[PDB]
Amino acid sequence: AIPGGPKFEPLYKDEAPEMEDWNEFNDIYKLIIRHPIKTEYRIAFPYL
Amino acid sequence: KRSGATKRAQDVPLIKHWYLEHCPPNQPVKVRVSYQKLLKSHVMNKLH
Amino acid sequence: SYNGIGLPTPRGSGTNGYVMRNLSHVKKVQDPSISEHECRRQIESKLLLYREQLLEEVSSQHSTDAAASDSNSKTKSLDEADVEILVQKYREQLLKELQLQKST
RNA sequence: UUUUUAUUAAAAAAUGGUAUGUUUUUUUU
Repeated sequence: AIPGGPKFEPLYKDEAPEMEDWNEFNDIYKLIIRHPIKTEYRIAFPYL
Repeated sequence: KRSGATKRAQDVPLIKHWYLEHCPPNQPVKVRVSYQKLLKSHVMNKLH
Repeated sequence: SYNGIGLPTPRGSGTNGYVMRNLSHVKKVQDPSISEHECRRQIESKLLLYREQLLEEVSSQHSTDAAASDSNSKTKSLDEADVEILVQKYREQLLKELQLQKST
């Protein structure tokens, strides 16, 4: 939700830990932190 | 335009651009929430 | 719902959401000189090839002089005597490197 | 190293609180 815009319901509630695993993919161990990924990026380039 | 089709009297919103744009700054909380809720209704109308 | 902060929807909780900023967050030389010696001997070799080019120019001058004498192709001035003067220059540069080592 | 912004709601009926069931004809010969 962009802080000036509307807020809705999730439309996708399937985020339970059914996999029960972190997949060793998004872990801090192997990621370079330079700048936080704000939601403006996730809305501007949704597929990346 | 200079040419049109004579929409109905209730099909002219006259203030839609007020909340389609951003909210003016330094407004009380209720006015900001009103802007947001009207924008939410418009977005929900446009989505379906 | 924004930068990872907030709950998905205010419905179901006793609150209205409305996250606020913390407002109290604390935002805080070279050891093996043999390389230089090898470079020095290599620049000596470059000077050697430079003087060989000069010798070739002298050979062209000799060819022109011989052609002028004939009037009154390409030839070589010195086939091997240049190697003796080259050995003389070798002696000269060896004396130079000895003097440089003595100076240090 | 300088600044922020984010604001769910909301009232009416029946359950639920003076049950309910009864109750007056014009001819005989």
